[PDB]
Amino acid sequence: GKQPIAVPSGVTVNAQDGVFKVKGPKGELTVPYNTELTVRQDGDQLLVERPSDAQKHRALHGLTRTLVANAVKGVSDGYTINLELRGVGFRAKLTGKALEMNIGYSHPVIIEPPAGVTFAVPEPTRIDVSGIDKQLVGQVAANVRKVRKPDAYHGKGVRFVGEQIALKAGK
Amino acid sequence: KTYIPKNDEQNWVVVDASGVPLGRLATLIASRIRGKHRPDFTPNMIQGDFVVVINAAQVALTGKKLDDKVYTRYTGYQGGLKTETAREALSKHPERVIEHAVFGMLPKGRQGRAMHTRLKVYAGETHPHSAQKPQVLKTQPL
Amino acid sequence: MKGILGTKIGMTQIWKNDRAIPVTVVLAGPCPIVQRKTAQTDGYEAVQIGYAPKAERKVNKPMQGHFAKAGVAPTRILREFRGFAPDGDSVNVDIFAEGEKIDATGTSKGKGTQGVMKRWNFAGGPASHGSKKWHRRPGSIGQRKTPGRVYKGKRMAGHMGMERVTVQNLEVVEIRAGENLILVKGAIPGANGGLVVLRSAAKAS
Amino acid sequence: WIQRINAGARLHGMNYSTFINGLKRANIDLNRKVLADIAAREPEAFKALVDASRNARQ
RNA sequence: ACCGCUGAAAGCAUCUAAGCGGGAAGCCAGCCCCAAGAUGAGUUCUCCCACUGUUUAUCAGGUAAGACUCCCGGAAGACC
RNA sequence: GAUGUCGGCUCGUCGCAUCCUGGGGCUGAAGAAGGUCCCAAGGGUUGGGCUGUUCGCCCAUUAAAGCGGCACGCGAGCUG
RNA sequence: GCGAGAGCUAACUUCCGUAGCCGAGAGGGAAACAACCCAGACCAUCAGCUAAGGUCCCUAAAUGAUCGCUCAGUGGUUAA
Ligand SMILES: [Mg+2]
Ligand SMILES: [Mg+2]
Ligand SMILES: [Mg+2]
Ligand SMILES: [Mg+2]
Ligand SMILES: [Mg+2]
Ligand SMILES: [Mg+2]
Ligand SMILES: [Mg+2]
Ligand SMILES: [Mg+2]
Ligand SMILES: [Mg+2]
Ligand SMILES: [Mg+2]
Ligand SMILES: [Mg+2]
Ligand SMILES: [Mg+2]
Ligand SMILES: [Mg+2]
Ligand SMILES: [Mg+2]
Ligand SMILES: [Mg+2]
Ligand SMILES: [Mg+2]
Ligand SMILES: [Mg+2]
Ligand SMILES: [Mg+2]
Ligand SMILES: [Mg+2]
Repeated sequence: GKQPIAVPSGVTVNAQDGVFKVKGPKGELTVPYNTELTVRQDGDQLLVERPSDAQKHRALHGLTRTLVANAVKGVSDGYTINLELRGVGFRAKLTGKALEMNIGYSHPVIIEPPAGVTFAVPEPTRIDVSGIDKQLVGQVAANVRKVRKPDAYHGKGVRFVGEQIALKAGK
Repeated sequence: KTYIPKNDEQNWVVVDASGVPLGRLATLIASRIRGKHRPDFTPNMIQGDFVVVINAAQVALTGKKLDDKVYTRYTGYQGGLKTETAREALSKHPERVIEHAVFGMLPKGRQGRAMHTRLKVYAGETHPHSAQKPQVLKTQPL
Repeated sequence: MKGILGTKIGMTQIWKNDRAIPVTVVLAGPCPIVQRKTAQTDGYEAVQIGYAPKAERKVNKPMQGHFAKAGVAPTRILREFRGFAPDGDSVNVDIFAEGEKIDATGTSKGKGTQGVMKRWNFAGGPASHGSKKWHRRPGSIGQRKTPGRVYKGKRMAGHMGMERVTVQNLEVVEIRAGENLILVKGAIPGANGGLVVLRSAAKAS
Repeated sequence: WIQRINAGARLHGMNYSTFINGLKRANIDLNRKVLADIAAREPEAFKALVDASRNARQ
């Protein structure tokens, strides 16, 4: 189970209604939150309690908390995912903002970053997906990776840096 | 002997269907239409009131129904029996859901058919019958 | 959008570069504006124009009033084209360039009440294998006690033709402009001295 | 007769069953044909019979 | 079908139990044709007008705009 | 005091326990080509030789040459 | 329906036994429905209470009251 909420000193999670909204320094947000359980600040910290305790109540508990959590750690720290391209010469860049994936496909695949998120390159065989949301960035890197899931033979594809991949091996 | 009346009046109302289960508003309106709330009630006369429904767009249907609720319109033609989700028909043409409901709840003979006409079906909060001065009916069980 | 009206004049053989293209000649003598319908006026987005001219005498009163509402002189024929606009009055120059694919609509040549063959391409019957009085007849209409009916729309003898037919992606070989003559690749349905409407293609490719 | 009475009752706040029951309770032994008649041709009378039935009910 | 994002119950893990993305020759829409007898009968432009007849005759008559009738024909069609 | 039967021919249209085509999981799946299972019924499913034959065997092709229901569909439709 | 036999603890199956029902039984109920649940129609009535069975609208009668369950449209057809 879970309760403790650690807010920094430049937050403002205006806990009105059920639409418990935030406006952190790393760009403000708007976050859709459960009404029938209620949550607010109690000084320097903050808390999300729950009414009844059958079982279905016990979900939107740890759910909603970890969600507002995601908001906090997002408007403060921000978010980021490291991606790497492995395989016979795979490469990506930047069309202003669009992701220039060149992944051993007869005709190139380029992607367009929705709002809130932004793209990033270091050495071209790596992509850094960063933005204010933590859902959305997940919901984007998901796609980028899903341009070519690392195959089960050489492990050639797109992956989360450290990520181990197991390798069947063939003939 | 018993008192057979004479159909003056022609009385009008506004059912706001915003946020009400279908079946319920369905019988409320079906009843106001049939006439049954008229103590001078009469079975071969269509005494009933005129019903103006607003916001048939914003009716309440209890989940998951609008992703389960089929509507089957057979066409004479093989491969006719076409379908439609409740949300489909709702975004398409919502007054044809409300119409469809109220119409199962009214007699299927010469009368009932004719009664259908006493239904005026809309969406949002707008009707062109401001000339008929409809009395804003409510939502209760009385 | 793109559209105009004219007559089916004839099928003929002509050459571009080296090949026998077969071309049907349409005419699209100037069409005049007559009615310009917009949403706030008539709900939907269109324009009514007109083809073959007509002398004031053989003309109705109402139709006269109409044609006079925008000083036009009567056309024996009216028609609408959805989502147009122009400015002035409407010929084929400014409307087609040579080579542009186009959708050409006419009425067919109709054939009267027609056989199961001619109409719908039925099989037939063994013209000599004992086959009493069954040479041209479509055989069976159904099954049996189930369903016990005959299907809706079951093809069978019927008036064939005089349908409204559209043929798709046709190519403007040639524009004899200001002779309002149009050359078009291939077929176009419905008889010579025909009434046809050349509209832009429906599609893209 | 029945549906007309049901109507009547409901026209104020009563059920048919409750009206008719409080009109069994105060022993007001009226035929229901008559009750229809009262109900649809005679307003304030139906009113009173109502107030009665309800009184005797509680 | 399936693939995933955020993610609690079950401090971990989880595509799911709240929500969200992707996903077929299939469904709906898009394409061609019919279509207001859609009796819920729609919309638009234009035209003729406000005629006459003791209701001893509370509805007819003569007409306008327009149309048929009839002749002559047709790449329309058995007749229509 | 009559519900005419096999097979062909004509005509069709439904079921999905899917032959092809489309999508996916597994693979003893390197690739190519496959096995097998989940979703999927829009369209498609060749021409002959022998036999009344359905069926089945063979010729030659094919993306495929699917299985069944419609009184073992269909004689006031023909064969016979 | 309960008893057993032949059957395959198949049949709107058949051959006994046993109760009721239809046959020779209308009336209400079970949507519809000889057999089932209520019930045995001497005529008349624009009169009242009940049975089985019901009481959101079609369709008479509580969208009743309080303690609960299931969220699967289960209800509204089966099993290891
Ligand atoms: Mg002809
Ligand atoms: Mg032949
Ligand atoms: Mg039938
Ligand atoms: Mg999509
Ligand atoms: Mg016979
Ligand atoms: Mg299947
Ligand atoms: Mg098929
Ligand atoms: Mg058989
Ligand atoms: Mg047969
Ligand atoms: Mg027969
Ligand atoms: Mg023989
Ligand atoms: Mg026997
Ligand atoms: Mg006997
Ligand atoms: Mg009986
Ligand atoms: Mg009975
Ligand atoms: Mg009955
Ligand atoms: Mg029986
Ligand atoms: Mg009882
Ligand atoms: Mg009732």
